[PDB]
Amino acid sequence: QLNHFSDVANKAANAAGDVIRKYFRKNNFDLSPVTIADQSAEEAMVSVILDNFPSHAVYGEEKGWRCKQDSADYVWVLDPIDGTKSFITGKPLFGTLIALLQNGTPILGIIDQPVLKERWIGITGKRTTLNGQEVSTRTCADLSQAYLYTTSPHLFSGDAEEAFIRVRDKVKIPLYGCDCYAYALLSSGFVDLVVESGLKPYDFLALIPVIEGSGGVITDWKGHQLRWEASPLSIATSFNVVAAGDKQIHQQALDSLQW
Amino acid sequence: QLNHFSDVANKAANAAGDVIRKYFRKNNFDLSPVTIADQSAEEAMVSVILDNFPSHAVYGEEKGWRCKQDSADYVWVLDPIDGTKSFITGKPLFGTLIALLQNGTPILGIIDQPVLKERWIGITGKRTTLNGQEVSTRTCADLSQAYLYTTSPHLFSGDAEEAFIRVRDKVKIPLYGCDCYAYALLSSGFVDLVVESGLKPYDFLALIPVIEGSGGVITDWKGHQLRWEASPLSIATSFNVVAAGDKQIHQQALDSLQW
Ligand SMILES: N[C@H](CO)Cc1c[nH]c[nH+]1
Ligand SMILES: N[C@H](CO)Cc1c[nH]c[nH+]1
Ligand SMILES: [Cl-]
Ligand SMILES: [Cl-]
Repeated sequence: QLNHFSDVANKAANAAGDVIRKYFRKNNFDLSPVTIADQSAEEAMVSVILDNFPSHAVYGEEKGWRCKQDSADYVWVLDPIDGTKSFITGKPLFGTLIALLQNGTPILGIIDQPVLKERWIGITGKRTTLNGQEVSTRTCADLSQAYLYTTSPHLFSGDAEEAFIRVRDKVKIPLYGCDCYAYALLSSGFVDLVVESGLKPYDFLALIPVIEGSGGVITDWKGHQLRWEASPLSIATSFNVVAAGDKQIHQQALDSLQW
Repeated sequence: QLNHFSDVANKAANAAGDVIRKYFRKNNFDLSPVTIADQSAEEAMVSVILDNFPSHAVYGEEKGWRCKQDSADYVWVLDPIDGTKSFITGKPLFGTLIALLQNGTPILGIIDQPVLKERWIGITGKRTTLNGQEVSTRTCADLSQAYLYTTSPHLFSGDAEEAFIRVRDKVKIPLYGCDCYAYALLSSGFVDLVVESGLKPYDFLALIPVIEGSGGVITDWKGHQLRWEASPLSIATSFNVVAAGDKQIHQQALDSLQW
């Protein structure tokens, strides 16, 4: 069953990537391609998921929870295009995110960059892979040595901005720009810390098996389990995320955030 | 002669890309690959340039001006890896920059992304191309509608920070992260404005023919010609750059910068 879930997840990603490639870089003139692409890619992923698993649920931004039954043990939580600003501006560092949750816990995550043809797959029980090769996070001696990413300086509001700044000022260097891709880099051992505020569950659940299966750590800003039980009544509110390659760095970050 | 300059520039870029690909993503463990790569790639570019053009000069960050004669009409100004933070962190949006200057004016520029296999070529007299296909900037109705990039919020010091903020607050959205790649996106019509402070000449001269040959505008923050006459005594100081797809946007930006 678990290899069947992986095979179907890969089929979904293959379909989404062809759709997305059709619309990327079409907008260089003075519904938009990104909206069509998101919708069409989601439909292509859902269609193959539900053909293979009619008892499963799906969850996406626009349509919410959908299931032919009142309830489901298995829920696919999808974002065809995480990083729509990158997509719209022609930058190939957006990703397609696919998570499969069993009783609310992610058991499979994919980060797919269809232009670069890079696919990270996290599966509970397995080491994370990139294009079929195992990857690992790296150690990092101290927060002062850590390479930090976040999408944008402007995506922190209120007290979260002050907390971010506390961590930001302590790392080796803060870098910006690319949504889920930074977490993929962390999982491959090229980034030490990612700290973001205001992620919806379809933009973080796929990250969890990827990072954890690479040896990293990902929690909310209090260090609690990042969790969202997709259900008919779950609310897609936004969460604060901190991911690290090294658990000691993670703790240092938590101590600076003071959330 | 001009097609010979283009052929040799492409040979140089082909050599640099193979060198860089050898060292990219080797640093996922707990002289570095980026330093070796930069040095080796520069040497590979210089070696083919000077074999083809022994009367020419070359200019690079580490070695400065080099020429077998006291003077040269033609000077190649190179940066093997613009975006070393991206390179070090495994992000494939650094670029190799090659500029050829005749009497101090760029006549050829290349932006090469060797992982993505994307090459923008600007040649005076020709429309800019990406992988051999002509590209163009796009129009933009007003600064309020403009997509803006800059590498980092932290790369503005002093009065330049205040000037940046004046423009930043007026655009549709400010985005971050990727060095020369944003200028390539502008030249292809996917970005409207790029505003940066503190670029060395080896990181902007190649941009000029690329952007101008796409229909865009690139100047210093006073709207003056961005120029650096590479010579035995030229100082590689840093410059402020503003590039736009549309000349009306460019003017609006200048008016906000108030430099
Ligand atoms: N990838 C996320 C959704 O586009 C970016 C983000 C960061 N913080 C809040 N939102
Ligand atoms: N690509 C440039 C050199 O890495 C980035 C930069 C922006 N402003 C100052 N420096
Ligand atoms: Cl089923
Ligand atoms: Cl010669």
